[PDB]
Amino acid sequence: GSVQIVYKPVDLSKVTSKCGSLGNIHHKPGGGQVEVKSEKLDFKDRVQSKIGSLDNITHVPGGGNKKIETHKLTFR
Amino acid sequence: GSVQIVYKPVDLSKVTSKCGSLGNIHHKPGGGQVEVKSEKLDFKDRVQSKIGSLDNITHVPGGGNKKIETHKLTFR
Amino acid sequence: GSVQIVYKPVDLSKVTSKCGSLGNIHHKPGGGQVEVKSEKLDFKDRVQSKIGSLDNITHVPGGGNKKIETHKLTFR
Amino acid sequence: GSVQIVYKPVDLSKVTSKCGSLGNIHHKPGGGQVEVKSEKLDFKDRVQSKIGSLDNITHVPGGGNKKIETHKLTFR
Amino acid sequence: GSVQIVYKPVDLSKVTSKCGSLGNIHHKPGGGQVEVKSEKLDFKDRVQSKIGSLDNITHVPGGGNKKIETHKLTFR
Amino acid sequence: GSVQIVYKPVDLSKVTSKCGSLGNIHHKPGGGQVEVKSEKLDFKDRVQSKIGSLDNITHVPGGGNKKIETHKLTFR
Repeated sequence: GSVQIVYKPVDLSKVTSKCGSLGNIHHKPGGGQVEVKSEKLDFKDRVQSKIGSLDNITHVPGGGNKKIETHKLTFR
Repeated sequence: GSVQIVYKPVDLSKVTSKCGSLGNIHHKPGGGQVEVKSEKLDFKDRVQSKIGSLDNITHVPGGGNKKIETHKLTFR
Repeated sequence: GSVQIVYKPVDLSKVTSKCGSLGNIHHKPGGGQVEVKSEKLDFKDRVQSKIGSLDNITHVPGGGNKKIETHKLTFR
Repeated sequence: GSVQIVYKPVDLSKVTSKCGSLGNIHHKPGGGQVEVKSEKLDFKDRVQSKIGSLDNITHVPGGGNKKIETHKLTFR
Repeated sequence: GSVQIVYKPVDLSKVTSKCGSLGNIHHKPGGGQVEVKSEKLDFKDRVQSKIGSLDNITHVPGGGNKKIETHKLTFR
Repeated sequence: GSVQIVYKPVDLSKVTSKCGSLGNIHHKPGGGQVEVKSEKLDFKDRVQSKIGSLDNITHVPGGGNKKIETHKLTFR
């Protein structure tokens, strides 16, 4: 029972961007209000919980190009 | 029972962008109000919960080109 | 029962960005208010909890290009 | 030319109120937004101007009974 | 030319209030935003101007009964 | 030309209030934002100007009964 596997993914990929000018980007959040109320909590596995946030984010990258990959080979 | 596998994905892909000028991007959220009320919670697996957020996001990348891949080979 | 595996992923990938000028990026959050109320908590595994945050973030990288990979080979 | 004036206003007035209980009066304004734009202004007499307000008022008097009078006698 | 004036206003007035209990009066304004823009202003007499306010008022008097009067006699 | 004036205003006025209990009065303003912009100002008489306020007031008197009067007699 011969088994011969050749896993050979080739990639030649360029992810490019050209932006002449970034500027004059304002962000002025005018306040807010949040109220939460509970009694009990029982988190048991891999929970990623947020309770009552008032976040503000200004994210201005001059690039920002993402390239995600995932290779998963399994044998049994 | 001979088994011979050739996994050979080739890629030559370019993801490009050209933006002459980014500017004059305003963002002025005028407040808000949130109220939540509960009693009990029992999260058990891989939960990704948000309860009562008042988020604001300004996301101005000069690029922003995404390229996602996923290769998954399985044998039994 | 001969088993022969060749795991050989080749990559030639460039992730590039060109931004002429970054500037004049303002961020003026105007306050806020958060209130949370609970009784008990029992976190049991890999919890990543946030309760009652008032975050502000200004994230202005001149690059910001991400490239994530993940290789996972398993044999049994 | 005899002139005889008798100005004699009599008043016996009671302004009464009885409130058994005041309570549980909530007021939760959820934000807003106002924008005004002009060039010139020339106010010349007894002006009482408001331009661009975002007021909130909670006025809970336990009494609140008003009694206004005005007497004006003139001779020439 | 005899002139005889009798200005004699009599007042017996009671302004009363009875409140059994004041309580549980909440006030939670959730933010806001105001923007005004002008060039010139020329105020000349008795002006009472407000430009761009974001007021909040909680006014809870246990009494609050007002009684205003005004007497004005003039002769020529 | 005899002139005889009798200015005799009598007042017996009581302004009363009875409040059994004041309490549990909350006030939680959740932020805000104000922006004003002008060039010139020329105020000339009795001006009472406010420009760009973000006031908050909690005014809880146990009494609060006002009684204003004004007497003005003039002769020529």
